[PDB]
Amino acid sequence: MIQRTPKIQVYSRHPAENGKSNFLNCYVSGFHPSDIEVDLLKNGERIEKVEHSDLSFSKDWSFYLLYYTEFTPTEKDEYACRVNHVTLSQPKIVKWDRDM
Amino acid sequence: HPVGEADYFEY
Amino acid sequence: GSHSMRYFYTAMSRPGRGEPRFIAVGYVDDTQFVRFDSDAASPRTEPRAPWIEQEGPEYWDRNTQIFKTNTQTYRESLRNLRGYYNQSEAGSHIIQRMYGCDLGPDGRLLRGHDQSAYDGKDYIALNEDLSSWTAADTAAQITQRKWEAARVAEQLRAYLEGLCVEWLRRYLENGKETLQRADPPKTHVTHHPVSDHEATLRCWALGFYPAEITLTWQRDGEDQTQDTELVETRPAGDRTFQKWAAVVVPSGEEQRYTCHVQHEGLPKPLTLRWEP
Amino acid sequence: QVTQSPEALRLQEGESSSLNCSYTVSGLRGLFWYRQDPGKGPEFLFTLYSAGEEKEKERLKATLTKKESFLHITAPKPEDSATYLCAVQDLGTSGSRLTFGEGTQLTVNPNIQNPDPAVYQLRDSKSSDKSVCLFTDFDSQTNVSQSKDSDVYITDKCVLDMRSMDFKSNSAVAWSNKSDFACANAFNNSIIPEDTFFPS
Amino acid sequence: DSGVTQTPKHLITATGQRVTLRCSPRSGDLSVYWYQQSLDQGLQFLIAYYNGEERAKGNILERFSAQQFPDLHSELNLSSLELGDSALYFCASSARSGELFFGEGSRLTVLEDLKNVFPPEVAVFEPSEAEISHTQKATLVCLATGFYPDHVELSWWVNGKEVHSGVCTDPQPLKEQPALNDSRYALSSRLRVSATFWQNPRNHFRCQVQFYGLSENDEWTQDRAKPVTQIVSAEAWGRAD
Repeated sequence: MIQRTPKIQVYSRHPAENGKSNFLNCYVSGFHPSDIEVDLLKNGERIEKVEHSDLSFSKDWSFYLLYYTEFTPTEKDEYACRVNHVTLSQPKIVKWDRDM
Repeated sequence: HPVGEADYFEY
Repeated sequence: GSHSMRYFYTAMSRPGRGEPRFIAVGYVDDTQFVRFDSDAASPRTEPRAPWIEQEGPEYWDRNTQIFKTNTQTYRESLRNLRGYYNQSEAGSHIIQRMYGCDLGPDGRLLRGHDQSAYDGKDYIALNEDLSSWTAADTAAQITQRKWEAARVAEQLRAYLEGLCVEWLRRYLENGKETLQRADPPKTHVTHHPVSDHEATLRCWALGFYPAEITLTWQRDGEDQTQDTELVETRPAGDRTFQKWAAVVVPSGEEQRYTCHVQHEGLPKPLTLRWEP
Repeated sequence: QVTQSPEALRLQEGESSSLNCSYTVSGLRGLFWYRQDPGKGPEFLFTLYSAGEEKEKERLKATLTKKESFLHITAPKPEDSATYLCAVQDLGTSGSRLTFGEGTQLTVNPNIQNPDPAVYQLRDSKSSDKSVCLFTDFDSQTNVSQSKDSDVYITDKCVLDMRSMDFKSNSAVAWSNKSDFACANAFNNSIIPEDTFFPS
Repeated sequence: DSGVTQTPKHLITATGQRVTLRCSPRSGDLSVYWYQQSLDQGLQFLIAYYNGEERAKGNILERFSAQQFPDLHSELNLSSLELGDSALYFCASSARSGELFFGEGSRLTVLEDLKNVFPPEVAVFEPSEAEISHTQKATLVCLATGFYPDHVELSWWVNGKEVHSGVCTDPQPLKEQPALNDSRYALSSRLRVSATFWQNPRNHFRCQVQFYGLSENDEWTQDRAKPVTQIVSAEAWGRAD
């Protein structure tokens, strides 16, 4: 099982602005096998009613997909993406910057 | 539209 | 060259733990239009793009019927593949496969494809000439003659040269305005206050389609690679896509930089510069 | 979804002719021409795969277009007498199943080189003699009419091939019930050749 | 003689009955395609198996059923027979390139009830001395009569060895009473030989007519003997006269 490790990018669907509602996206790609598991915490490890598009795979046979929810931010708020997988010694988390 | 596989098309 | 259509297959055997599971997804360029999940008591192909819904019952049945048969067959394939590699029943294995047809700026077939992997590794794939195969190893050689003997090539070719393009052209006209919309990017560049050195200049590209785009920063028409941090292209969740390159280099004379970003959604390559 | 055009086909020995076959298909996996005789099950003649493809073969030539295929028989001999089938496969279904056309029934009338039209009567080899009357050795043109009589049986006709002697021959047969049936009048409704040898 | 092996070739049964057609694919072929052709109708796809293993389903009826066994041979079972079931069922064995190799088909005749089944009588009719004088050809005529249903094959055996040259048997049978449907049938066949051939007394001529009728164990409660599948023959030796 020549296994590859997931790549993650946290970001918003539209330019980051405090006042209005948007969607926080977690883009996992480049990994093998397909068994994944991904969450979008508010630091509080939770975020139910979190959606995602169906599983697929790129030209290099590596799977990829995206999770999302309709969130609203503010300086007080600290969104982030938690991703466990078979090739992780433990879940890797990545914090959401209003950039990147 | 998906192609259809005939007989003896296995690996 | 211009437009494309691919289908993606997974056949996954649960570690000795049950019958395998067949999935199939239909892609046009980057839009996803049909999906089929073996796992259910009444499996059926489902729409994924609005413009496929108009399609009739017999069409959905032709799909459902092939993926229903593929389901049955690929289990025997998984049993033959593992047998080649002397893998035990338990036993987590996967065969994936993607075929399709490529249209140019005109609307004809540029080339077709039918590659396979087993457990994430190139196995057998159709050579450009649509007549010959490429085996990975002595095992994929066993599969090659299985397939020559059944003339698979000659029939993938008939599908690629015929039906495939046929339908591509069909969907194209049907989901035009989204498939042939070609949306340009809302670009800019920003910087955060408390950084390493000077402005954290960020070249942005947003809400564009399709995914084809190119950034690169310059020193009056340049190509850096080493001085710019680049990121891979992601979806916006609403059909659109995103991407950014940036510069935060230790030297900053502020107002004197370009980011040539060109995309088929532009009447010309963009030069960009920000003002406070 | 596959139709064949001349349903019935009636050719004189030697007279070329092409049997049609139309098809509607999602994508064409294959088109097949089969030959079926009465009783037996369809034999394989050709497969055609791509628009423009032709295959040999003996007297039969097979042809594929976008809309249909043609089986051109050249110089039909009588032994080309069979019904001919047309089948397609389709890239849009899995498996190797055929959808067959209705079929083109071909009958080659044999040429008869030297007609000697006659009507003979035959002794039943069993003690009980039942005669049976035999119109024979007539030419292509004379066909045998049925009787509206309830008690006179008149067969259709067919060609004895004496491969051994290059000699073909037509014939029909007619029997019934004794008195009022003496044979010189069995084939009485049929247009019989003016020159017919009627032995006494 | 393609490779497929069908049995039984002939079946005759009563309505509401059950029968089962066998079939064995060409050695090396793994599939089995069942077909039905209704006398003067087209070939309609029924069902199909691959290795196990039901692979496709044409227009088989709620009422019919079939399987393909471990080896590879198939069995199609036809329960609750109707009159309009009577027909030809053609089994086929696909592969690998992959043409379909068909079998010799098996002809099903389903009847209201068996009482109207009769074996053929057969008689040979010697060549007319007139024909001999006038053509020096000798035409034997075989007459197969009073039989039901339309299930025969007539064959000429000369000196123990069947022949095909100089013989012409009628393309179809003839109703002995056109006014009935269950009307019995008659069938005729010509063997023609050289006058001198027929003029040789050591020459033996037998007209063979094989009847396909009632099956081994079946209920016969009619006066007369039971119309089982059987051969009926008429014979004659050459007259040197």
